[PDB]
Amino acid sequence: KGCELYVQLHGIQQVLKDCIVHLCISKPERPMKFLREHFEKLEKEENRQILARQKSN
Amino acid sequence: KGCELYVQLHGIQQVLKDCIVHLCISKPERPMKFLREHFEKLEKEENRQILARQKSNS
Repeated sequence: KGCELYVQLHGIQQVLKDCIVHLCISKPERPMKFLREHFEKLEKEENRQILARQKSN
Repeated sequence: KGCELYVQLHGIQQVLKDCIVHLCISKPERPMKFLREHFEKLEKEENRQILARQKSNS
């Protein structure tokens, strides 16, 4: 785990706990499509914070 | 607390464990885009295995 640092830098630790919880609620018939859509929302957020930092100078 | 079973039944632990490995190897700058793309490939498999069953179910 020379990747130890990347993981805390990106939250990651936390990100994957909230999937298990998201899945435990909905318990979908199709966890793989579910997680694609879940992470398609979190990719939308990821980008907002990106375009946002492309305004600070 | 019966997501213990849900997780068991869908082998969710093994799946999550592989995500964190794929990130730790590739260490992307954008890990959400990465993971959406990741589960996009895993979904396709899942839909290949679903439509395999509707064929042979009858």
